[PDB]
Amino acid sequence: SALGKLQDVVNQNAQALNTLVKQLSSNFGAISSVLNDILSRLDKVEAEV
Amino acid sequence: DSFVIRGDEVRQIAPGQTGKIADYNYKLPDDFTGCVIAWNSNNLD
Repeated sequence: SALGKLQDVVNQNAQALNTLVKQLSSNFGAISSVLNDILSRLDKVEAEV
Repeated sequence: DSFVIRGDEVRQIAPGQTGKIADYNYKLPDDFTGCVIAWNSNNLD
């Protein structure tokens, strides 16, 4: 519990990076979050949207 | 650019499409600037 300040900094860095990576799995309204699905399920005009 | 096609194919005359006319015959680029004009010349037959 003494090193709470440094462990909090390490935890915030790991939490920020894991949040940034987990956001690759999000759709944001898209048909899939896997970019290769979009490029294979749709024609190029709809895929670009 | 001018030609005759069957009426069902006219939907392929647009940028970024796919199908026999758009793939093997007349392809418009994805950033095409222009107008596509068509009419059924059915009285020609």
